[PDB]
Amino acid sequence: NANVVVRLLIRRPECFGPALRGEGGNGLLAAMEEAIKIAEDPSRDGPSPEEDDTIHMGNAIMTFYSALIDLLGRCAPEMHLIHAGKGEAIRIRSILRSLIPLGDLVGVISIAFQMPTIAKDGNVVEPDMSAGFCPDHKAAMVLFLDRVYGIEVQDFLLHLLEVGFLPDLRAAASLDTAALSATDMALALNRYLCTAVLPLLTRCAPLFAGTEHHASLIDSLLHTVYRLSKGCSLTKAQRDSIEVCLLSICGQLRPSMMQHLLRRLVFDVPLLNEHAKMPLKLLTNHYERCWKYYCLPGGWGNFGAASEEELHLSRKLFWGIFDALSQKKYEQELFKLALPCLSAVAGALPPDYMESNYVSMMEKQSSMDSEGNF
Amino acid sequence: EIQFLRTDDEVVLQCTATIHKEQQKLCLAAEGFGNRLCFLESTSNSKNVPPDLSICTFVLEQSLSVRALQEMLANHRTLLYGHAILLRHSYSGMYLCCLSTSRSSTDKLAFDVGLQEDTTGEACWWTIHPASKQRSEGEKVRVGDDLILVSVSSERYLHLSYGNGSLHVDAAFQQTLWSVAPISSGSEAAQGYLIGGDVLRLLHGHMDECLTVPSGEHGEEQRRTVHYEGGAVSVHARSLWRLETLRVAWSGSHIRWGQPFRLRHVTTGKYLSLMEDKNLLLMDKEKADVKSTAFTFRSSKEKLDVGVRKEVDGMGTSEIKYGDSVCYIQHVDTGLWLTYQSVDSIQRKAIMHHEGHMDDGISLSRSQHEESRTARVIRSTVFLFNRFIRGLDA
Repeated sequence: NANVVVRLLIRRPECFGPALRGEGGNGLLAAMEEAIKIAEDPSRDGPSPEEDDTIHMGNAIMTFYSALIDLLGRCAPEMHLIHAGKGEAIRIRSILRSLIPLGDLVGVISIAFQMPTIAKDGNVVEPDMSAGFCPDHKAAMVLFLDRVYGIEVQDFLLHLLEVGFLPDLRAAASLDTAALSATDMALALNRYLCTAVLPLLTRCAPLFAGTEHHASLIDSLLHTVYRLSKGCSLTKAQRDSIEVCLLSICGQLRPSMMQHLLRRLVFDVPLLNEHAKMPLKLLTNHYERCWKYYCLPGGWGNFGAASEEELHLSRKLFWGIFDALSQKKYEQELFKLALPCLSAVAGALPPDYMESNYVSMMEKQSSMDSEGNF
Repeated sequence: EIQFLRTDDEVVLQCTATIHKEQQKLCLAAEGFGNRLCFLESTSNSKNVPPDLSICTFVLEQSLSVRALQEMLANHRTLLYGHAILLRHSYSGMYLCCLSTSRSSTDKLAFDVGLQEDTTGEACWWTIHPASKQRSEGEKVRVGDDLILVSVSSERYLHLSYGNGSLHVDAAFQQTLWSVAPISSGSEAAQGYLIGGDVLRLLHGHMDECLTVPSGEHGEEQRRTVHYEGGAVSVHARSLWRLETLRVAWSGSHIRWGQPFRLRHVTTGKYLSLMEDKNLLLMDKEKADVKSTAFTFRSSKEKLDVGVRKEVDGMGTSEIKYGDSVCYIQHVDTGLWLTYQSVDSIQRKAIMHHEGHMDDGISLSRSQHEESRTARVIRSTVFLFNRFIRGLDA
């Protein structure tokens, strides 16, 4: 049913919309950008003699193009057939790639959202989602991109992250405030990230191995994901997805730059709240994978050795976890799941470790901050 | 009995255009060396400008069913609608294909159509489909039909692009009707006889001088005159002439006595013509018309003209034979007979005198396919390098 639909659509090219008819077209990115201005203008968006009374034409065009791209991406053949080398599957994917450029998809993903904002009175003025650009539009873009073009280049992965993904996670982390959490835009952005953007990064976990020189972007991604995980309004399934993605990326991640998130970990874990499950699991798996980096003086030749700053942080982590766990009341899963974490930290820690006499001075006050932690 | 197109036949793909409310017939053309991309060659004004069908002829290698083509890719038959066909450029020897690269001629959903060296892959293969309900899938293809060609690789139609100011050929989702004209049939071609479109040498009655232009002394205007030389000129490429008929369809047919044709110098790409002063001088394609460039072969100098015999479709009957038949060139309109002026590397000038001399007969010899290929390559490369030198000098 997919090959037939693709063939009928290509035989009738007018079904692709004026942007993608080819003759005198402007491209999907230009069409969405023009739909932005159409949505901004009242006269072009509405009749002018909510939705039932006034169909928002900008959103209508946006949704039409998003639905077309989504349908084509779903029509894309399964990857197992391409691995088997099936000629029809290869031909169909080639046709879809010719139909839709990758640059247009990257641009549409790069298109930014308009954040909801608080007002003078203290009321959150909420932009009408049905009027403008919605996260599902980019969710369809991502589905097409990962089902047709494929995401298999490390450089392309980093480029896509920086241009389009990381800003959305940063926006979600900024909206994660309790007053602005209830906004429908926050809910839709959470759905978009947890369904399209983040599982894509989960499936792209192995590619993250060669990210040594782009330390800043991966550190920002890690920190934004952790901040999103420390969110009140996230559902149970969304929390499961974010936990799985973060633990998948951390495992493949280089051991070096993740101490920038360990520094927040040593401050958040000893609280032993319900939010601390994913953090301590991350500590467990990371320390079990990188035990010989810490204990053995040389470590892995490619990885290197500790800077003794990470050694001090792990000492603080270990002792804080031990004290909090000792004074903590007995909870079944908490002490079932903390045993591997504490044990792995102890094993990683060198027995001969000189504790540094240098205390840290003037730490990140955002880290000591807890009411928003900024 | 309507004859049917069959494999191993030479055909030209022609499409009709409607620029400013007139129908002009355009044939698909390509050039082997250099530009791989195909273009269009006009055949409507054949009386004013000669058509170059040597770069428009294609051969039907194999006609296969879609499933047979799929099985072969996984690993003389009459063409049927819906079959997969292979087209090879007769001149270049490379096959038609979808280049998978676009010139960005304002059509984002389009692919350029050109020639490809290798036959592997589905880019070279094309599927022929009926134009209207008069034909049907599985039916035999008639010599006179309109065909829409769908590339197997991209499911795109062989399309004539009106969008650009210049008419182009490309693989697009819009369909353009193509009509196939049979040029020649190899199996029905009698060996040793003259066929239309043959590169050949005019050996004069002494069997040791050829009709040729002056040597390449770098004088292009000096190259224009025509005369007789003997010796190595019979082995050089400066004495090669291609016999082009005045008809587009069935151009590769046995030439009969009295049939008009045009003689083109392969090296210089210029056509033999009779000026008003009775002196032969090579003209350019732009100003080579039927009035001056038409010539015929006569069995004897006897004055009883053959009148008018209507050209017959098919390969025809073989009359003029290579190396033994004696031919006399007569200009169609003036009626003059080609002869040697005998004014005195003989360099004996050739003029046309309606009385003529007694040993005016000329024998015919075939140039090798390698020789013709090399001569055309030399002409193309000379043109390109001269353009490059002019640009560098500017």
